[PDB]
Amino acid sequence: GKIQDSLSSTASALGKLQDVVNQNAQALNTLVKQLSSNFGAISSVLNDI
Amino acid sequence: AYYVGYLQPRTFLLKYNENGTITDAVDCALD
Amino acid sequence: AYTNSFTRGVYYPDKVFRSSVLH
Amino acid sequence: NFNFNGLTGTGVLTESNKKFLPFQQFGRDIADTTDAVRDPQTLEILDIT
Amino acid sequence: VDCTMYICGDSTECSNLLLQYGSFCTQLNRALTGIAVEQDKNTQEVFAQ
Ligand SMILES: *[C@@H]1O[C@H](CO)[C@@H](O)[C@H](O)[C@H]1NC(C)=O
Ligand SMILES: *[C@@H]1O[C@H](CO)[C@@H](O)[C@H](O)[C@H]1NC(C)=O
Ligand SMILES: *[C@@H]1O[C@H](CO)[C@@H](O)[C@H](O)[C@H]1NC(C)=O
Repeated sequence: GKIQDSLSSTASALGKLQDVVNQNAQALNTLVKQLSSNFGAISSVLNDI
Repeated sequence: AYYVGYLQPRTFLLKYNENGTITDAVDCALD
Repeated sequence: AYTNSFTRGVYYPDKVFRSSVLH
Repeated sequence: NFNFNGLTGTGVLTESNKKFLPFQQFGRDIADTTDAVRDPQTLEILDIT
Repeated sequence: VDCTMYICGDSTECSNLLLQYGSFCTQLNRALTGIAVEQDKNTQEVFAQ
């Protein structure tokens, strides 16, 4: 019952999994955000060029 | 009884909402 | 005379639409 | 294969559930691509997928 | 490791050409701060048991 209580209120205990999920979803976002950078070009979008 | 102020270069964070209107922002160099 | 510039010094900086994102 | 004011690209187009502000043209994503345009001779707004 | 002053060193126009490369060293801090808490997490988990 104590386990059931501690899980039924607090979500901090899931940090081991949660940090992994965050680490991945953050990596995807930074990768995708790199498409917005010019890299020494006239434009960060290819199709304009 | 009018007011007046001056704009200056600032990095700002803009929160577009569901409708696409700004609702709140943060002046990045304030504190 | 002086008053406090609270938060209404803000505007859309460009003509580019965005929704539900902090940019 | 669409073209709007010089913006090329491919994909499919549909009606917009998104309400639109009467001074913009372009919906841009996080991923720096165009999801929403307006016809430059018709005030209907299209979604780009 | 600091990002900017390693690349340029307290100089303006060199740093302006850095930010057009997007967000390289932003994740490099979060990589290195990520391992920074890690040995702190290691030292915590190796003695104070
Ligand atoms: C934004 O759209 C929602 C539709 O769910 C609407 O209820 C709300 O009033 C809209 N906001 C404004 C400022 O009109
Ligand atoms: C404005 O704030 C500045 C510094 O905080 C000060 O110079 C000025 O006198 C303030 N306003 C008033 C009414 O004094
Ligand atoms: C341009 O196209 C619009 C369609 O929205 C029409 O109303 C207008 O008369 C046209 N102008 C011309 C053909 O000069």
